[PDB]
Amino acid sequence: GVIRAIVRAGLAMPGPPLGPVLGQRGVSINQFCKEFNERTKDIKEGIPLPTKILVKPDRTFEIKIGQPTVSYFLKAAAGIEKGARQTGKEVAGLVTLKHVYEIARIKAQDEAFALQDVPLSSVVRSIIGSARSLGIRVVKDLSSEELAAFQKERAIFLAAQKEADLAAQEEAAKK
Amino acid sequence: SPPSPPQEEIGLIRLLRREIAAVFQDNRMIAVCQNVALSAEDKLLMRHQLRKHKILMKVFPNQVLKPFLEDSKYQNLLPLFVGHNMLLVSEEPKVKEMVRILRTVPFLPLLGGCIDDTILSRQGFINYSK
Amino acid sequence: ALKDPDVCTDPVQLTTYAMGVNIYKEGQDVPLKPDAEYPEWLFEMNLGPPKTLEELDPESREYWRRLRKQNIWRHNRLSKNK
Amino acid sequence: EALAGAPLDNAPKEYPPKIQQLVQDIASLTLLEISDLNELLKKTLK
Amino acid sequence: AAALARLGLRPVKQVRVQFCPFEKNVESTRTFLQTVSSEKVRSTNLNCSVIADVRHDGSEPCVDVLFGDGHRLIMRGAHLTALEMLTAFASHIRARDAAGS
Amino acid sequence: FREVVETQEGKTTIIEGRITATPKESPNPPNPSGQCPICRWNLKHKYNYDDVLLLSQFIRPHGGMLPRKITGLCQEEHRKIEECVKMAHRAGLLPNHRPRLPEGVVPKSKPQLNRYLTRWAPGSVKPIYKKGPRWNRVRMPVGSPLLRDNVCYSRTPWKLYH
Amino acid sequence: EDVSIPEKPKLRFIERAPLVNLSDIRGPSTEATEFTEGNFAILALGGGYLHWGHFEMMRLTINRSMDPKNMFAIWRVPAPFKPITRIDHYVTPVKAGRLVVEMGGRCEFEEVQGFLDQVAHKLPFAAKAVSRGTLEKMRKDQEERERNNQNPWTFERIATANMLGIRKVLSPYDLTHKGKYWGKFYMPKRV
RNA sequence: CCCAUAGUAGGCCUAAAAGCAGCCACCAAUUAAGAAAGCGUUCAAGCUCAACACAUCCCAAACAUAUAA
Ligand code: FES
Repeated sequence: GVIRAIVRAGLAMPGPPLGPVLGQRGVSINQFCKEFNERTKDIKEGIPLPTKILVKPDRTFEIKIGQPTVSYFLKAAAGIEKGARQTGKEVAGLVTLKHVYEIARIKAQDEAFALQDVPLSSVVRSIIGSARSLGIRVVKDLSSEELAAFQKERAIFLAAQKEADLAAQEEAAKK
Repeated sequence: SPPSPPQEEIGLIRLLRREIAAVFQDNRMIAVCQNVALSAEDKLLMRHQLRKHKILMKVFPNQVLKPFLEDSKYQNLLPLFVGHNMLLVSEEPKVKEMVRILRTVPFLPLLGGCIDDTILSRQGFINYSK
Repeated sequence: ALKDPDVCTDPVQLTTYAMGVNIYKEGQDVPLKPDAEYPEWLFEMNLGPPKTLEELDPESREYWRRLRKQNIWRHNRLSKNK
Repeated sequence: EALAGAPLDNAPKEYPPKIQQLVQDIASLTLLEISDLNELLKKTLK
Repeated sequence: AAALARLGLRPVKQVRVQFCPFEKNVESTRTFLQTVSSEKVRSTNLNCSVIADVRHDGSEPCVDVLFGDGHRLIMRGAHLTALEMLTAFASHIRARDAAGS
Repeated sequence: FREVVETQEGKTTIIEGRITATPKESPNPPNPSGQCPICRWNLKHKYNYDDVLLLSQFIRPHGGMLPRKITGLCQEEHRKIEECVKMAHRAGLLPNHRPRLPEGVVPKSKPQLNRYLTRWAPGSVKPIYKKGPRWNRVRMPVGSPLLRDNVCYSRTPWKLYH
Repeated sequence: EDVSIPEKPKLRFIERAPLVNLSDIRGPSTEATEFTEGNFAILALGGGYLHWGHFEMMRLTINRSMDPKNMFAIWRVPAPFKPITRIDHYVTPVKAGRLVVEMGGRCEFEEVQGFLDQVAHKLPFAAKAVSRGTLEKMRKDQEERERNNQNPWTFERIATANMLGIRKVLSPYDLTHKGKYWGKFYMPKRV
């Protein structure tokens, strides 16, 4: 069979979650982290990287690496550290169309697009749909001044929502 | 029984016909294959290799193609299409590149190839590759 | 559990320099070139909510893909019983 | 207005009507006339 | 494909599916090719293979199967339905499988 | 009519079909407007279980029914003929439309209970041990309800339950 | 999407007793025969009293099966008012042809029929889930049977003219019912 | 009947929720394939579907086919 689990670049761990998955297959665990960490060395440690594992019945494994998820690109592209809790009602981040295009450029080099063999226009048409899921609104001409006020209010609002979440965590501990 | 009024053509049916009117225009050579039994993972690699060779693999329903062929100049193309069918298109004639990949899959047969606006059988297609 | 490095938040830097665009440690955030260089269609991309069938041209691939998705949704609702 | 049928692999090669007609005309023309014609054709290639 | 996939091409060695696609009467043979060429049916025995050649000589479509202990079986698609070829073929290999073991 | 054959010769077996001429329909049907063969010949409601000449045309050589698509019969007549063929078989009217007996089987003689208009297979039916009261009497079906619309040449309609 | 769900989609609770007559369940219903702000409903084909026990059963089943956002349900039956002495219990009489419950919202009859039909079989009287199109076809089909009836003799003609002195063996109410209604039971096939 | 590639394991939460405890969304690549209609998972995976291409002892006897009187 084939296993495709996202793994942070260079942070592969023998323990769960990917750990027990390998144990059932019977493939060596340490070897994966060894080869993977040494293959994603250049990539920043902590980048969400979808990884596909080609597992033969003999248990021989050939690892496969792809480009990072779109979430990671969009998130940082706006400066936002965490997407919005609610979509359509609040705007997580503000990124230009350029940012969506730049992600599309480097994201069209992955294995999925080669198989999908679509043109450049479709590449962006698929990243604008993900940004909305995050809450990140795209604006033709966003301005630093607008960005500063919008992000500051969101960060404070996120802290307010975090405070509400923290209160719920206390209730969860009680129960 | 009272004859029914002719059913209106669905917009999708028109869209499929519109696509056909561009295939031959865009890509000079179109090749017909029949074996769709190949597994998805092997199929994915087959398209990926075709892209490496600037060739595109696409499947269209013969339901719409068959009327078009009777109207189009390539009437003799119609008999080839039966059951499951697929199409290989490439504006540049990468005949040798296609043939060598098909040889790797014995159970996949090339029924015929329409190249240079000419219906050529598989046997004649090989000679063209040389 | 997955850990993500904190993102520095400076409004000018974020627009000019997106951290996400750069994935390698050696590399640096990709700057934005003048707008004219960027493709025009990029500026024409749809940012609004999904268009309804009436908005979409009837003889368009997207229109019937949307129509197909809606029809599958209708089957889904009926199948909810079992 | 309709494309011709593909010849059988065993069947001898079939040539378009236009090609066959052209062959007959070349034989009738004189070599001196052919020589003048040949010169113009070479220039078009390069 | 499902039916045969349950049986599997264990005692077979090779297959032959010669047909001229231009000929009208090749529909049954091509349908037969689909089933035998099915990954589920074939995967069962990676060692076993299949020939689906293609020509344009006008010969009537023919299917020839190669086995081991069992004798070769030849079926002409022109006057055979795909189901009858498959079911008759499956019966033949089943008997050959019993003879082998 | 396509007869598949198989010939084992020279350590090889060849399977091939043979196309043979079939019985052509009689020319000039009385009612060419009819959609199916029964109405095309003004035979609707005019055939019974014992009309083997009419029913034999829609059954296979081994007594099986032919598909509706092949015959062209309408669903209503297809079910009528299907029931009539069942009763015709159970009555012994079709003694040559049975499966061929191979070498293995032995000729045997068993109780031959003459019967006709048998709606149900003899084995499935169970004896009526308790008839019940007059107002709720358990009756014995005779014939089929599908043939209830057949032409009646008597002042009394067919009794389907005895 | 055009349809709007009320702030309270699920069916409301029904009081066991009012806060504060066999003819009641006999004959055609004169009220609640037409859909009001709801395409689907449960059509009563018989006459029977409904105690609170039934109301709780219907409310529990309908509410859980229905999706609040997709569809809404409105009660058409009033609260139990009739006193039954064995007051031992209170009941609500329903005449034939009355819509006991109505279902309206973003749904289809096939989606709605499932739970509505299931609840219908529990009702003490014959009931069938109906829709605007279905119910109209039901009434339109009934009218077609009357106009195209080949029988030259009808219950109404015989009863109204008192032919054969039939009124000696008939009820006075049969003149209006015309033989379609026999006591609480209603016979749809009767023309 | 056929067969179901995949962004990605959507976001948010969830120890865990990968179509599928929930919440919010329900956008998208492909000619096509529901952020999913079931089943199934600790979560995954797996399996289908919608898509593409194709209470002594029964109780008259009987009877279907001769122009209703
Ligand atoms: S359609 Fe006339 S008898 Fe079958």
